[PDB]
Amino acid sequence: KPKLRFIERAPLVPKVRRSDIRGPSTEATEFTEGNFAILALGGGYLHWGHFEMMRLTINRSMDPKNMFAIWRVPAPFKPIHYVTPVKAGRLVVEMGGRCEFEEVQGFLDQVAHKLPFAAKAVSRGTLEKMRKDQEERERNNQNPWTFERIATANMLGIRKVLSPYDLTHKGKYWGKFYMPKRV
Amino acid sequence: FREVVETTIIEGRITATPKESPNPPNPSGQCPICRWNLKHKYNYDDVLLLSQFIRPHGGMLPRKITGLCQEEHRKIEECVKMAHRAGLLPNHRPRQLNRYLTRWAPGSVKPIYKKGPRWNRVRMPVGSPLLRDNVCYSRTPWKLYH
Amino acid sequence: RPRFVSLRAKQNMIRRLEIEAENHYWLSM
Amino acid sequence: GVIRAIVRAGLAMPGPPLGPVLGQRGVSINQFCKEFNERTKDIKEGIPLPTKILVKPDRTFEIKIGQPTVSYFLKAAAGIEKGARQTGKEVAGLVTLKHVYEIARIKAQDEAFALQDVPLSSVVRSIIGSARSLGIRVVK
Amino acid sequence: RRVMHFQRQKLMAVTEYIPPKPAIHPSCLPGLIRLLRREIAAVFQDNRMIAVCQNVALSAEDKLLMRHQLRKHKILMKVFPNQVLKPFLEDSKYQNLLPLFVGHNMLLVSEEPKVKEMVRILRTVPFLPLLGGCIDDTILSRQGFINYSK
Amino acid sequence: VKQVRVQFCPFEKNVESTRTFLQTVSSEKVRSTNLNCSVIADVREPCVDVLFGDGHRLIMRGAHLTALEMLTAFASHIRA
Amino acid sequence: FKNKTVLKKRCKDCYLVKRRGRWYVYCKTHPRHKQRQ
Amino acid sequence: NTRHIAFSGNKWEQKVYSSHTGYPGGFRQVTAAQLHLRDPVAIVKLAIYGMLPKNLHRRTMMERLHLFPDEYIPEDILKNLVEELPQPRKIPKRLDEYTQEEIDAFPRLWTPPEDYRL
RNA sequence: ACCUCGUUGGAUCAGGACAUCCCGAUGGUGCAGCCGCUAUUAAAGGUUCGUUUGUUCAACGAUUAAAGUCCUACGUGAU
RNA sequence: CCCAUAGUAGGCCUAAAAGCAGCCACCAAUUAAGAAAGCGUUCAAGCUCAACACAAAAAUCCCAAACAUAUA
Ligand SMILES: [Mg+2]
Ligand SMILES: [Zn+2]
Ligand SMILES: [Zn+2]
Repeated sequence: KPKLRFIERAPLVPKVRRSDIRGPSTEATEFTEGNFAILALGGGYLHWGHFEMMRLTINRSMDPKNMFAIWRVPAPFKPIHYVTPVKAGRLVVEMGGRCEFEEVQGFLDQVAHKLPFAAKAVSRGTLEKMRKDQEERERNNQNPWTFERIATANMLGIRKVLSPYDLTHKGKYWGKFYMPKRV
Repeated sequence: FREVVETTIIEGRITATPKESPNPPNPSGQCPICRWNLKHKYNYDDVLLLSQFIRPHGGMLPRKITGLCQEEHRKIEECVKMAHRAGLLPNHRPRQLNRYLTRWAPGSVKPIYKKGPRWNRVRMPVGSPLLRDNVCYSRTPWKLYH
Repeated sequence: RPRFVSLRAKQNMIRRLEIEAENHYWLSM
Repeated sequence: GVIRAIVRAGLAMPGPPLGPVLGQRGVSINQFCKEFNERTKDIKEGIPLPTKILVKPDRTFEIKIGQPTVSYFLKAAAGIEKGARQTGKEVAGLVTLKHVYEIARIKAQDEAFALQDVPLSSVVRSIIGSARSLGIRVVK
Repeated sequence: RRVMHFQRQKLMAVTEYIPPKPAIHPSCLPGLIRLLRREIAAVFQDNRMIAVCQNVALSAEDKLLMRHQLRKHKILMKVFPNQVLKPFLEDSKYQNLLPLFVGHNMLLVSEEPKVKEMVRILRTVPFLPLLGGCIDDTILSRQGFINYSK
Repeated sequence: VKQVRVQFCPFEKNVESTRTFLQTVSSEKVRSTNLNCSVIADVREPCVDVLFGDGHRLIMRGAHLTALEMLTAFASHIRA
Repeated sequence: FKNKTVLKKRCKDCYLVKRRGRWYVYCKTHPRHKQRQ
Repeated sequence: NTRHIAFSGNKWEQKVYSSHTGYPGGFRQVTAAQLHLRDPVAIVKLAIYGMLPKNLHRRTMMERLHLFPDEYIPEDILKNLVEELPQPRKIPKRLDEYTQEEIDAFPRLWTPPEDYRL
């Protein structure tokens, strides 16, 4: 099935329970049986219309004998309608097959801009490159003062302004928004 | 420099061409600017420097010919535009409001009829952001917007 | 209305942070 | 301009495959079919024959012809009328290497078809590839 | 984005990333290829007489006809990159051949000179002049080629 | 244009300007519409002569010149 | 001219020029391609 | 010489002087260039007026200001003159103004290829 | 997560915005001219009278170059 | 930048659909080569790619004046 399978609008059997938007995503943060994908640069909610347009715009410019695309986010289940929570760093749609990144860059960027939250078209190589250069940034920054250091040491009494979650987010994640430039 | 002369019969003669001055302060450099130690030490008004990269009618010379860096070619081009608009090259012309440090061509900017509020003021650009890394001889940074 | 951080404000905060770092050092012994 | 046709020598006036396609430039269908039938008489009858007609700006005909087609020739050599569907597994006729060489002997001789390669390998490989693309197995 | 507390904004500004600054700008600081190699090496011994021309102003059909008239003889026409032909001259020790091959260059490698008939054919098209060649390690200009033909 | 003659000596020091000139302008791609011209290439500092039957002769010493310059001069003279 | 947020050349003769402060796509062959930023 | 003031940047085209006649539809916005063409004194006058303190002494102070578009000054004013203040901006020299000695003194930065049209 | 339901015009005089209804200037057109459609620019000026309705509106009649969308505490009721 | 010969319109059916209606192999000539990644033809024809070669707005009237380089 080298195509994005149709997803149900709502689950047949509702589930009781098991902010899912703020902070980095913990699951589906790494490629699994794919080579390209769409990465969420910020949290948000995916609607059924959003999913349907993902599937449409991916399966339109699709080569089933050379491209296979899979979801990484489940069907809309959270009641509000039904939506899916997505956190920053979460892959949305993965692709694989005998293909090159520029072959998909165009419409992947288009569909990422379509997405309600900030999103990016990321290959395995680009994901590794951005992770490595983020590590390089945090290792070579010439600023003696970092959000992590100041918040942990409660310098200037700054925890009176900050949140308890800021100690773990180290200033990179502020609410649902994610700031990759923030070292 | 080759020049084409007509009489119809036309022919091109190579004439006297100036050479780089002896003893560069920093030989073996990328650009002439690096060779002569001028990375951040020239401005729009340094006509003696700027005219050395200028066609006789005022146009810039190509980067391939000049040997300048990409960034230095951009800086020289913008500085030459500013010098021309300030009237510092009266002889390098194709054939009355005094200005200087004009970033934009005078006929292409619109009047600021509604300057915004204090937190969103529409400022008038001055100089070029390309020269932002020049040598700073002043306590306060020189402002690019007025 | 939005507010913005000036170089003077950043320098003041940095001065305070330096004092606090020295406090850390002198409290470490 | 050069006009390319794969018409069968048997039926010199099939209709639509010659009339409208040739009438745009301005042609004499009577003369064209007369010369086609002359070539049909000069060669075997009832076999598709590629043509190399060049409609000159002076409105004159220079019909150039050579060996018959390759697909129909191979099918006839293998005793096949209609080609295979899959052409990757389906097979109806088998042609031996000796027969392939024998038919190739009189193949690398035309000018328009550009089959002028001196080595026998350059032609045998091409014809073997064509047969493999078709539904014919290369014995031994 | 909702407005942060001003103290938090100051914290973010002070903790903004500062890239390392190098003191001196690094910028302002200091098998088809081998197939062509072997084929040209073999050709340099295969051919006995060689000539070059500029067969680029011709149409597709005219070039095809010229190729047909050349294949009428044993001469073979070749095109090869100057980018790779320049090393070939020094590899085969052809020093006088350096100021001969630049831009479009079409070789005319042969062993039997039909240059008389080739020049006769070229005459009816008053362009595409013959360029100097070098038969059996002996350079011949256009006048030398004409004398050899005669 | 009526007649044009191109001469150069690649046996001597080469001049790529006239070589590119004859490769580009002296092509049937141009002569198809410029049929009135008669081009001859007599090869032996270089010299490109153009004869107009009305009153004009244009002699080009394209040694120090380049392809773009000579093409522009030729076009300007054709416009007349 | 058509006002476009992003300027895209349509045929070969479509050329980008920055005139009177803003970007334009001009075209001699196809004036239908005329675009303004 | 207030007619020969120089604006930095594109202020000649961007700086707008706004005035209202008080009547409806009486709002007038004029660029610096248009205002300069109309009154060759208004730009300097308005800059000084804005810089002066916003009190009741400002117009008395403006009475002591004497603006003249060109080199001409009335004889009584000239006789009153006492000192000349240095010009705040040093006027950059043009190539036409530079002496050949200075041009020679400044080094040549690069070797232009001989085979170039320029 | 049952039902229900919670000051306004007009007249007079208009000030303003342009996101232009008409008048002006342009680009394109799946417009040969006529035209229409679309877009840029343009706020100096202009932007009707009636029948039914209290109509806020709406419909209709007859026109008009056009009968613009709004803001002005119905804009305006110590008029 | 430059332009792209040709086995053959590669075959199945498809009126013919050949590169553009679809699936099947996706070879082969020179040197250089997709039974073609994109326009246009009922289908052809005509064109490119690749290959050689070298961002925004509004309603009384914009809203300190202004200033790019004098020692931190
Ligand atoms: Mg408007
Ligand atoms: Zn440099
Ligand atoms: Zn165009």
